[PDB]
Amino acid sequence: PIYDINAGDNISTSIDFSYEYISGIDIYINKILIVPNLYTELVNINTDYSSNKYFPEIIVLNTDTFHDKVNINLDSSSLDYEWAIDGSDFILSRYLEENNRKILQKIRIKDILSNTKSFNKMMIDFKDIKNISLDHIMNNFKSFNSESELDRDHFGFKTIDSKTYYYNEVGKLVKGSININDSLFYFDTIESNLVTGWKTINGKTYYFDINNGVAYIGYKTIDGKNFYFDGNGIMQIGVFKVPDGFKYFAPANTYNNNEEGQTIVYQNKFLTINGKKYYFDNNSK
Amino acid sequence: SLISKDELIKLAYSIKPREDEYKTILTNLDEYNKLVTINNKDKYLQLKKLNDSIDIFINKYKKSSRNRALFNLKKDISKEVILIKNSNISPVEKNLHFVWIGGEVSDTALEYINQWADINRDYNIRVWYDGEAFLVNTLKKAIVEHSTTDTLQLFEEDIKNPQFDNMKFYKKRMEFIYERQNRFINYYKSEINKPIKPTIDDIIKSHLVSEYNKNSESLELYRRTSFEKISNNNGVDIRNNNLFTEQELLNIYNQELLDRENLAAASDLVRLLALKDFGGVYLDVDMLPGIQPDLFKTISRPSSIGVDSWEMIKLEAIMKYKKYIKNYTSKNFDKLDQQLKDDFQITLESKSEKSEIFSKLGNLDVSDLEIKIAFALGSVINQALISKKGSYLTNLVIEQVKNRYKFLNQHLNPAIELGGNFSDTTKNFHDSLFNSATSENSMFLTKIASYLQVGFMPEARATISLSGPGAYSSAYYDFINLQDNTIEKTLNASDLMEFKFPESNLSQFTEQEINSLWSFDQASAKYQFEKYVRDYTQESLSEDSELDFNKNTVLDKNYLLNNKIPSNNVEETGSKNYVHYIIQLQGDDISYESACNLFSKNPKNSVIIQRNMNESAKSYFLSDNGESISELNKYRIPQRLKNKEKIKVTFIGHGKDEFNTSEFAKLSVDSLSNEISSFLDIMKLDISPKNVEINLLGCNMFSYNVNVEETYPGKLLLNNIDKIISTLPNVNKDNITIGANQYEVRINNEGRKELLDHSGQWLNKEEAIMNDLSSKEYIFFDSIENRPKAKSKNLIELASISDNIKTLLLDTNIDPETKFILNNLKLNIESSIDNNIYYEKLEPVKNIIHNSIDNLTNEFNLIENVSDELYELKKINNLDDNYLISFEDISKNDSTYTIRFINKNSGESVHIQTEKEIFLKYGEHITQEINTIKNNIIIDVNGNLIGNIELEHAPQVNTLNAAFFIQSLIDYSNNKDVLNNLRTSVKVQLYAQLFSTGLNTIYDSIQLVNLISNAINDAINVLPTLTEGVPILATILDGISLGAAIKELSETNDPLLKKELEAKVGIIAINMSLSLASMISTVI
Ligand SMILES: [Zn+2]
Repeated sequence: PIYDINAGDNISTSIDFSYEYISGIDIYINKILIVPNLYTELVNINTDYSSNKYFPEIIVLNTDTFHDKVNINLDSSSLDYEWAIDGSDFILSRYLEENNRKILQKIRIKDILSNTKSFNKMMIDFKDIKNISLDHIMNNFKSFNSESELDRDHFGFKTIDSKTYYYNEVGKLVKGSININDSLFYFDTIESNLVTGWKTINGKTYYFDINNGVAYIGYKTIDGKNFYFDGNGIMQIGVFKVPDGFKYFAPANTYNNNEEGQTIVYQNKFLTINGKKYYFDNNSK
Repeated sequence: SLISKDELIKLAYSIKPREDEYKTILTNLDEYNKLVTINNKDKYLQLKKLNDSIDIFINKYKKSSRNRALFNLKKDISKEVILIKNSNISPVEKNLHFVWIGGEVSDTALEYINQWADINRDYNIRVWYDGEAFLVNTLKKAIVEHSTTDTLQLFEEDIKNPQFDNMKFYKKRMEFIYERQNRFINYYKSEINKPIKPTIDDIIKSHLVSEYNKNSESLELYRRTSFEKISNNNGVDIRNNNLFTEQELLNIYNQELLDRENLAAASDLVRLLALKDFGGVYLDVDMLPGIQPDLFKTISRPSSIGVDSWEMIKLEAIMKYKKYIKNYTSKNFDKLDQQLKDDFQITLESKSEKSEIFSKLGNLDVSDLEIKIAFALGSVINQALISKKGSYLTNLVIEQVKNRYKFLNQHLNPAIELGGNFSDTTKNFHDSLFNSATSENSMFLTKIASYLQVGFMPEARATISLSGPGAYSSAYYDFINLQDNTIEKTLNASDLMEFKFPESNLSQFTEQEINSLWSFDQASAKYQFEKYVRDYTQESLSEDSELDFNKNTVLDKNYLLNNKIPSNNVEETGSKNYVHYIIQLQGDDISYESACNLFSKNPKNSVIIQRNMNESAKSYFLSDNGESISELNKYRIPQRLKNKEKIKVTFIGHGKDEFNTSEFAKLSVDSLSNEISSFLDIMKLDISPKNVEINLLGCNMFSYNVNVEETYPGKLLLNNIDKIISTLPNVNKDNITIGANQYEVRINNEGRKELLDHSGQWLNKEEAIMNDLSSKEYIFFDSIENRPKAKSKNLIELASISDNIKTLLLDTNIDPETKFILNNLKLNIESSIDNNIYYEKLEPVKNIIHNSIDNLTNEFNLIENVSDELYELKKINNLDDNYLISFEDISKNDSTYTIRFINKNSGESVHIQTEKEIFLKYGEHITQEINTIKNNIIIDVNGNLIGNIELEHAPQVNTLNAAFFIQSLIDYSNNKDVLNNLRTSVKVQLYAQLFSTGLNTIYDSIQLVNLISNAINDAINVLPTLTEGVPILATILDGISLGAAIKELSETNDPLLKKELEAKVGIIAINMSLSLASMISTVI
């Protein structure tokens, strides 16, 4: 909350957060850390999802204040929520399915179970029900289990049972292509598991090695077809130099239904590529 | 003391005029600040009045700007109370109280009492007794005996069925007891109302001889001998000494003594009133004086014995070698090694005087506001109490007792008045009770619901909340937080540590005390009912009287694979990161079936070992394709499980039928420890886990949560922790847990739970399943306090059990007896949840974000500590608010520290000496922080910093912590920051070390004044950004930021600034100006 020390009888008792002001940069954020002060009486959390694409876990910290009850005001339906405990923290989780997108949002109230005062002080307001205590939630809502190896703290590659994950120096999974040890890996954008094979990103094609997960660069052989990938691993089309001469890496279906970017047999014909001419002898060099 | 009036006037500033309540607060604060009296009660009442006024104002103007200051004032008032308490301490009166009501005092109690009398001869011993109630306990025993016999007779056909749920027995017995209690109450009401009043003993004697066929002459003889005994042993009569001056307390005492025969609650009231009227020290009849601190200082405690057993052993050795007390056992002492025994005897026999072994009390200093109470398991207990005559806290405790008893009676009496039987009274009481539940007394109401059953049915615990430690904790909260009549609020342990009875004077771990400590749980209930039935039919019964412990049925792989695995409906949720050994120990049919089912619950991670076939034991596990049962050598596992992080091992057997069983599968503790060692030395070849969780499964294996070190799992953990940690290097002591279960539970195809019973077939006993599930405890070794502790319960499982119970109560096919049983079980589970939250048993998560936030709070503690100390120091040496403390100039002289204060007006420096080390410890700390901000700064130019940029996560985190810590100090606006100034001392030190060579080398007062003015007027920013303040543009050359300097140089029109930037940095602009072009053209 914004603290204007001598503002007069207008000190704000509210913290208003929205999942829509971090749109765009929500892939660069670890966790959202709400910190009330003495005056905070209401915590407005506008849920939503038509704007964002990944929603970070919210943590609501418990401070001393002279208010008897602190409201957490959620604007969503109470029908989708489940609760769990972890040590002294109380976890609420919301799950929805819209447009083949799974929406999973987590709110952790920190150390609310430490004693009777903290336990009784927090109240929750859903859209169709108001003033729901934590004890009432424990008694009337469904419950889930909050523990998994993907929630631990690591700092390098992890191999959880079929699939590899990578954790930053702060212990968060990595999503999207990124460079580690001078190599371009690509971790899937939802499951965060290491991706292998052919990958077309925004109309440019890459190949990620099945052995290590590193993207190929240079002149490579794939299942008896020879491809060429530039300095960044983007597959190239054109006339390029390889250890055996100059060869044609041709567009789709130029000769005998050749795939896009494979070498082809080009005998005794001129070639024109965006204004440059070449000529290929009998041996397609 | 508190801050004075005008400093508050400055702190609590707001634009609006002073409201009336703010005037009242100022008036009360000034009135307090001048109150010169030695009677602490008046100081305390003035604090109370001030606090009430502050609360009124804060509640009326929740949005005001002054509340910040006022709120801190409240905080300070709380601390102030302690300062009042810890002054004017004086020795307690020379009195020693004990209490024994309702029967003849036993000889063992008298020996424990004489031990106190002999070494403390300057203290007046008093044994309080009730001269008109010597036959009450006999009445209670007669009621219980007759009701027990009637109930055993009524169930005589069923009681030989091993399927008997003894809760039916107990409910029937309680109905009979309630009938008889109402009978006696009506008789007493008719008798006492006569013109001539007979005493209680005469009425009890008449009723006993009339109804239960007692011999009147025997009762008279018993009364006479009891009276003469207690009279010859310092007896003091309650009724002769005029204790109950209020009618309400006398009504409570009568309700507890006569209507319920609850001698414990009567003793609670009497102990409080005796302390209130006479003052002194109250002690239980089984507390012994503290042993001298240095007597056994030379003998080292073995690693295999916990601390409590060590104290018990010391007392046993003393009482064996000196023989002060008759029949003091030596059971624990004899198991020691011979060397320790000889050291004990040597150290003892040199000591002649009893005063060389036990410590005198002497003069105990306590204030006239405080009462001190003993501590056990980290929580208060009323075993031993210290109080002056007429203490304040004693009257607080008595008001708490009276309030809780009034809320109970208000609901109980109308329910009794209808004259119904036990069940109808129960139902009406419960409804009238739970109709009034709010957010403040939910836990209290849940706890006192079982008031009618205290002492007759298992797990009734209203006494703890009515007059037990609940009243004391509530009184302490009301005291420190200056309120009245709080229910179920608590102080933090740091504040409870203030009121601790001095431990050096009390030896709580006596032998009578451990026997008093065992509770009327489910274990004792089962094993006492068995005793009743054996003694009523003169028979022999055993659950597994006729089972074969030799059948040795070999594992049928197809029975496991085609029947057990596919029929299982119980999938465990959570982390699958463990490997589960199943070690079957005994060869009967039930052990085999339980092992097979337990394997079927998780076939992929479990291995079976049939140990009973000693030499031929092999490890059977599901093959990697999931279609076949492969086998390996004993205790060996396939490769696919060697990467797991945690081990879970389950021993299966039958436990010997005795309370606190000592043999499991016919193996004592040491035999099973050898078994564990043999298992470990082979197992360590394949896996190095981080956790070990051992189970003991079988009949008669219970989980006790009191007297842990006395039970089988406690001994097992203490004996095997060293082996387990020595063999597996990665395992911490806090990662080894031991549990015990009784029943094996499965889920059928219908969705209901069934348990494999000792007769070979699975019945569906829902009450027993729920109870055994909810009662399980995991024991681990607390390394901080160095003793076994029960781990906090799983709240999710308890909530699931409660939900299942509610659904069962909706099903109307359940008969009313089971409805009553299920309702009691629901109440007990809710009480267990509330106990897990109320006693603060839930342990924090401990990961990175939680470490960060906790370090932030730990830093915020130090600042307030230092602020209070600075207020004190500056106030004593009469240094005003114009002096800034320099944390660089603290010098140590062998007991003291000299600190240099700087005047912000003249620059003159003063030197003050103090004894507090804190000022040094903190002073260097900040000194290091400004030594990291200054370690990534590169030479400044135009009175402005041009810093360095680092993009590694090793040095970026420390710099961010240093900047957050110093920024918090420079923006900290505490109360008590006006007589001292910490926002300015730190700011001036920062400015001096950033733009100069530091305050420590600057002594010229003119330089000091100019630098102080510069620092105070200039605002500095330290937390990492790229363009200090606003957004402009980032041009980071090799590890150097140059956005601000570049934007300054492209508009400066100042030759001095251009020269500085060229000389110290190297920047060179082009100067594309038309005027200069023209000038040079004319020059050429
Ligand atoms: Zn058995």
